[PDB]
Amino acid sequence: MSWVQLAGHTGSFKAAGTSGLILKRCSEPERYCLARLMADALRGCVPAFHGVVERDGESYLQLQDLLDGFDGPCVLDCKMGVRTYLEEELTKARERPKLRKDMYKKMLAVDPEAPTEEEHAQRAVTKPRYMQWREGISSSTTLGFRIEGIKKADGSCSTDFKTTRSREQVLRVFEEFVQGDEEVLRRYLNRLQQIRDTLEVSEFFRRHEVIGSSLLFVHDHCHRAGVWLIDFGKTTPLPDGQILDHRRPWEEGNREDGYLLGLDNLIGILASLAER
Repeated sequence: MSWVQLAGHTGSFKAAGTSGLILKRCSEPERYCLARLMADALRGCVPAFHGVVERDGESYLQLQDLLDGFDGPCVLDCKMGVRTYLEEELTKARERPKLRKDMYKKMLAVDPEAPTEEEHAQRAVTKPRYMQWREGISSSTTLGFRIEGIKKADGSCSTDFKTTRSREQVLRVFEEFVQGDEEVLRRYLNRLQQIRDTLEVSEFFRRHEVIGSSLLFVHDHCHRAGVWLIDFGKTTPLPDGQILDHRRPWEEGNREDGYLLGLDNLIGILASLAER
């Protein structure tokens, strides 16, 4: 499993010809973001982006293989933000819902009372409604991030974090993730602190709604730890000059992603975790 594969993406991910690279199905928001990020304070905080290549009539982001320097990577994909869908997707869901049966059924199996009577009748919900529900049953709403997935060095993968919500549950996931590796945790924390600092000055970050992106925590048994922001497929610029502080609550209209609330909390949780 490659890190794009681990961010739970396409089935398009592929090795490039060049060692230490990784092809991700190109998406325009992401290419744009990565390009900006390469010229941003956050350049170091995101996989190197080497541009786009064509293979098989499809465009791929040539990304640093974030896993490449790691020897048996443990990977945790942490979706950042109190909100995990664009406001534009919420708007589109109201205007023109694409009803998702699969997502309904996922809600219905998890919390049969969660779908409204109408959703029950449709056997389908909109993705944003699914995502909002996902945010509320996970830590996204309250903490501004959530664990999506873990790949362990043992090859195992889990995405079973959907109802990981409380600060402790999250802490526990991270605790299990880092497997007592204090160095990794410290590195993670240092990295996050640094990422936060970078975020807080990043021109890109202040100008973009960063939704659906993840912090990809990678470490290995050699205690290499990295964190990178990845998955900028839903990171989109704010209207000219408009900025987000990325902390204040999302209130439809303000495009606030709570990214930094998430990162604040994540840091807090990791910091709490480091002190256990």
